[PDB]
Amino acid sequence: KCRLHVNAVFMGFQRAQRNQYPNVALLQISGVNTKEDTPFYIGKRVAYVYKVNVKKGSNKPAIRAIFGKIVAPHGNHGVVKARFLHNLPPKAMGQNLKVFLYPSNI
Amino acid sequence: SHRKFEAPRHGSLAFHPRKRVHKVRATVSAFPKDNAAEKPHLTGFLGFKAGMTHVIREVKRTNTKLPKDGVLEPVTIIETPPMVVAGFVGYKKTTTGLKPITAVFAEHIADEFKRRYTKKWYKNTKNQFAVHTEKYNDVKAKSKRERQIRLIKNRCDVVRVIAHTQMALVPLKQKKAEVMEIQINGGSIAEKVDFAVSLLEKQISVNSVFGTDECIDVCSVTKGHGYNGVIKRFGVRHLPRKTHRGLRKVA
Amino acid sequence: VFSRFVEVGRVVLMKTGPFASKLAVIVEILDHNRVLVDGPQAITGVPRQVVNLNTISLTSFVVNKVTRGMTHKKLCLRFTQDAIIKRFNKTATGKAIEKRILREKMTDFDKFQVSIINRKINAAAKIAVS
Amino acid sequence: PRLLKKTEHVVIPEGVNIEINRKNIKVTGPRGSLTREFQHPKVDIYASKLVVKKEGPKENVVVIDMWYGNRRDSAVVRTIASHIKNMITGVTKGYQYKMRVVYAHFPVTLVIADDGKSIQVQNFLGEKRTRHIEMYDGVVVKKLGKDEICLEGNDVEKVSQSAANIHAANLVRNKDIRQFLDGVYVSEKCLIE
Amino acid sequence: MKEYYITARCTDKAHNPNEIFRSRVFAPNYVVAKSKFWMMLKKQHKVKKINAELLQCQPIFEKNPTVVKNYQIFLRYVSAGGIHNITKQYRDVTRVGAVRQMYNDLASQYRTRQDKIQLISITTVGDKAVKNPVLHQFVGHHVKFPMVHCKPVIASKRFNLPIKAGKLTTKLC
Amino acid sequence: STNNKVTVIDCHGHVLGRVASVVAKHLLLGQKFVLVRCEDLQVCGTLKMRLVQWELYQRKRVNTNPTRGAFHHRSPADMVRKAVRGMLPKNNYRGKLALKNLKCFEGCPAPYDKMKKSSIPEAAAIYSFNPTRKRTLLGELGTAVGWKYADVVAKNEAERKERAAKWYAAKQLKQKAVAEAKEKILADEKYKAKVAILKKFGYA
RNA sequence: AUAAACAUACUUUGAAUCGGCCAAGUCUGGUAAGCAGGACUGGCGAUGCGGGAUGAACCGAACGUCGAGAUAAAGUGCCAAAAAGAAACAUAACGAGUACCACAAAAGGUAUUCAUUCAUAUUGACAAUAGGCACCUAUCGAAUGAAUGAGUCCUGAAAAUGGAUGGCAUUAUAAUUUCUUAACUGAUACUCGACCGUU
RNA sequence: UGUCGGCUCUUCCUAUCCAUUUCAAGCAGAAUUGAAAAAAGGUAUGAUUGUUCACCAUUUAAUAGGGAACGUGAGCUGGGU
RNA sequence: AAUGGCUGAAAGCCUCUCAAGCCAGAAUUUCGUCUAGAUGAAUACUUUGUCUUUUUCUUGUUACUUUAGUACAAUUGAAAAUUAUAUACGUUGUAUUUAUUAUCUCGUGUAUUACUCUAUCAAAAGGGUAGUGAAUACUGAGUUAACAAAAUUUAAAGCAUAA
Repeated sequence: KCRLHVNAVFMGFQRAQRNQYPNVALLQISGVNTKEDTPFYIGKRVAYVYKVNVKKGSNKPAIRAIFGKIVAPHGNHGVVKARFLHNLPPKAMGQNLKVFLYPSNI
Repeated sequence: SHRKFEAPRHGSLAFHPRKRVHKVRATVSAFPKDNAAEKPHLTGFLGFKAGMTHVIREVKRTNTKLPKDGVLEPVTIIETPPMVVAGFVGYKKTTTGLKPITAVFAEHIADEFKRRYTKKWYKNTKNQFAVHTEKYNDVKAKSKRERQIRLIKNRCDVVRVIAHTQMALVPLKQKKAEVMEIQINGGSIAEKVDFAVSLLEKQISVNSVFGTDECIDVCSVTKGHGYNGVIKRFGVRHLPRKTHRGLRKVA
Repeated sequence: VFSRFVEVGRVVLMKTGPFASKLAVIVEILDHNRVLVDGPQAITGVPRQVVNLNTISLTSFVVNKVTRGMTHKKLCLRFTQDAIIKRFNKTATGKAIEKRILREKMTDFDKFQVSIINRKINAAAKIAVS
Repeated sequence: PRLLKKTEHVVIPEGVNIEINRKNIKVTGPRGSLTREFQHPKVDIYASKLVVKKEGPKENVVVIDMWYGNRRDSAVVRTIASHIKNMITGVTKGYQYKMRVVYAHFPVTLVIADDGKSIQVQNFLGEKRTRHIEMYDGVVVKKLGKDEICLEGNDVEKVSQSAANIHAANLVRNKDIRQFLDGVYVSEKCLIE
Repeated sequence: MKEYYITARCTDKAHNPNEIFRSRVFAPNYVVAKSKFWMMLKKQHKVKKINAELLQCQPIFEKNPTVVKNYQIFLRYVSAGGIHNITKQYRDVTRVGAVRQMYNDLASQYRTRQDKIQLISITTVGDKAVKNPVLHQFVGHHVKFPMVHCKPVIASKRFNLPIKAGKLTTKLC
Repeated sequence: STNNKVTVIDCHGHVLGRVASVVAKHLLLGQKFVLVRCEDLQVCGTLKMRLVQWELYQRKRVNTNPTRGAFHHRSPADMVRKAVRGMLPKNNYRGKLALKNLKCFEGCPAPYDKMKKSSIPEAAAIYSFNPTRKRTLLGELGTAVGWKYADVVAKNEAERKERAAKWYAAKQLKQKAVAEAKEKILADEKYKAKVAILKKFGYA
């Protein structure tokens, strides 16, 4: 119908050389090449929507989502920190995450 | 510490690993380098070894002190009955070596060649090349064959004839023929396919391939010996008589 | 032979910083990397400052009778006499500079008409050739 | 240190025509055409006009210019400029390399081929092996006189190598070269005209 | 790099309290400027901070940071062998700007870190007193050179994509 | 969404180790890469010293069993996969999955010769190199170390250049006519209202 | 002057322990030693955490269970979280690349960069050409010659399984030396808050 | 942690003995001497001694020097200790 | 490779190059030859023609059997080479994912297509010819939406026959 989101790549969690903090996930929004273009996205919704091959004998949804918020910039290359309701699965590394346009501030 | 005395190593590492082959026929791993300024010709044949005799040969070489009465040499006898060409295949030079393109086969195929495509012939329905033969003369198949001929002349660089022997002319109990791909070294690919098509179903004699006083290469499979020890396999030195647990081993 | 030279009086175009896409004039060459641009502050707003050659681009205009260390008064006279602003706007870069400013004021409705109109015009131009 | 600009040029006499296409100079003159490729990524070659005499007129000159660059690089401006001078000279007055033959006791026979694109050296120091020595495309060997030959050609790089190729095939081995002064040498290098 | 004007006096038995020691010190900040100033007094006049009072430590700014001048820095540095006096010429628009050039040139050509160089004096020379072979080529009025092999300039990091579509070209610029 | 597209990288005039760093980083970001012409890459060093480095590389081999030792692939398409594999996580599912999305081919095979090509400005030899430095093509080094198929690619590329050359001219005429036909309807009076809109925004 | 009331002064009973080891802007014996023995201090032993790839001692910092934030040593081409710009001597080489640390010397080079001193540089210095190897003449017209010092480079540089700037790789760097920008990344240490226990 | 030497066998180093390619000599030839590339190939038979070592008699293009837990004892021998 | 040379600057001369560019030169290196060898390719017959899983028969495999479920042809993706790139311009300043005006109905013909399909010549082609459909421009007009719903991407049981 229409595209109302910008794809972001789940690069990985906030980490160090030999540590990992899955509370915060790092995202690379498409088209953001510097930390000065991040102020717009600080606070926008982010959704990790995935597909699960459920059986017809069940009632669980076949398309489930985990939502979260962009909270702060991370580095000088337009990388952001996102905190979700549940920590992202490491199986979803490098997949696409929808960066919505709400909560709007215009 | 270094070895006291230096001696050459036993055996050759150019042949390791020493794995026994599976098929009796030995596929030649190369062919003489092609020259495009000559009449196309076959570059190989296939024969069955019969035995060895010895011939007294008069020496024609000069500046040699060999006796005038004639030297004594051993000679092997390789019976080579005529082989029947039953098709031809083109090859193309790609970035992963030669890649066969097609294989245009003859209308009539002997039962010897049919036996190669089965493992229990006496139980088979023996329907090899049945569709290829009964539908050979259709307009659809004839047009398809012309496409295969035309494809080779445009996108190929190597032509080989799928020639097979005739088991009926030898004392061997084997009935299924032996199939060999013989390259056609000669002119351009346009006249190679023309030569190849002219050879379909036509028997080729050995004299057509090899001439007189011709130096050739032979590829075959050596005589089997089964499990063997270190002494026979590599020629190592046998141990002194006093040795405990045995003599014929590498210490 | 190269056409554009880093000389005294050569008109250069700023490519980064606060004065990106603004004209400038070289009036000094300190070394192979640093030049003193004095694109008239009263005309284009570029202050008399030293800039690195990696930040500017050459153009096809040179202001006549410009000597090294020219004052802002005499340099302003030579800049307007050559009509540099008039000639620059007819160049490929000049039309590209005004395009960037022009397309930057579009709204959502503005981009709607252009996308619809041009897509119809472009399709029609394809029909006109057979 | 780094030179801001190094300028060298060569003068074009009225008989030769020079056309440059991306550092690829072709020079055609009365004797023939010579082509070369100066694949140096830091030189600009362009035909122009420049006064070269203190009180003389303007003439046609091929100009080679190297801008900011170290002394390791600026040394190639004179090298490339000299090569075009030899290219200009080669097609105007071809080069010749008079080569003489020296032997002690064994006479040497030079069997020059009919066309002149090959030679043959026989019985050098009483040897049975025959030295053939081919020639580059564009170089011709001729027999000037007795125990003397000359090489004719347009390219001084092809001629000199062919002249040196013949000498390098006739070196005395495992012997005192201060006494066995044998082989084909080079007397002098000059022009055909 | 900033330049400071520092004055002080010594009030004890050895020194009369009427001699004022002035200086012009190039330091990253004003704390370092006093530190440099005190060591000059301690190693030359036996004056220590415990027996001296500072008077004025004011910054010095360039009167005309728009005029190109040729400088001549006289300095002494310490090498592995011994101590040497060197004179270097620089082209810049500010006195503090040229000093940073000298520090960066000394630390690269001579591998001499900052805590070996002492700046004796810095003056301004004419257009013909320049003796540096490279710098002597840029003092004339008729100097021009085609800046070539330019990498295309990006307006800002905003448009700096990692992967670009189409061929990449340099510029005759 | 799912990025099913493939980013075709034309490795001509690039640096072997600078392409790999950009590609290997973006392979972990769920991107499918296909590097065409992985033998046109440039490595710093003349052919003399580049063979010395290869000579040292071929020395590393398991002494007790050469068939277990390091396998030295001479093909340039395999001299880039090894370089890329060195910058990916080793011995984990993340690194194995990010390498299955990479391909070099020596020439330009049937599907990848008509896709849009992309370049890496961080890896171009015209940006990261001194022009006086001598480099070495991977294909040129491949023959020196025993890559047999350096003549098939040179011939196959040539017939691809003379196939696209005639396609380019055919489309040049088609695009010239369309551009001249668009200018006709842009100047028509019936289309004045639409052109007035475009002229305001600078499109026309 | 500063600090100190869960301060200060203790009393009684008693456990374990007296094989030690390491660092050093330290010393003695020894050719030297990851050798032997000492003065002062700090550590390991008894000690995890972040960094140096890996390491008892090195650097930061010592630990109840957590949430969020600035930080430390140190890093910002990929493995690996995080940088962009500026100038130079390096690099045609298994040269350079994170201290303790896991090696290199004397010496030589018309290799290269900078600086100092001296002489010749004009109507004419050197090289070249021609004339009467040194010397003088004309053209050629702008730098030339000599010494010394400081950096970098090359030689000096040979060992045994195949291999180690950590690896891939880089080469007007993705190396080195120094900078600029209210740049960034990051510990169980610091700040705020919540809960558990001791005083 | 089976403590010398010898036998059998493989591999590695070059600070090369020979063969291959080179430069220098107080290198006429022959025979040599000094040095560079190069470790892919070869480098022996016996009297005495447990000997490593040594010293002899030959043959050879040469009869080079070393490492691998002073390679190698669920491989041998047990001559020495 | 060592080495000997060619042209040739730096350094007007000289010089094999601690410069660009070449030649000759080893029991050397790589092709060529030999042995083992992975992913593979061609042809012959048995099939199948949107797709899968769980069972299940066989020494084993394939086709095969039953009950389902799912989609149904029609705008995606290519100049090459060089970079001191002949001249002119510098065409500035966001690569893929990610560029269609909600759906349906009535409308006239023309034109276009790296569009689909049919036939033919060819062809290891974003091929030629003819025909048909689809979308678009000329270019309209008309209905409907409110609350609900707008997910396939994979399931479960068998062995009659043939190779």
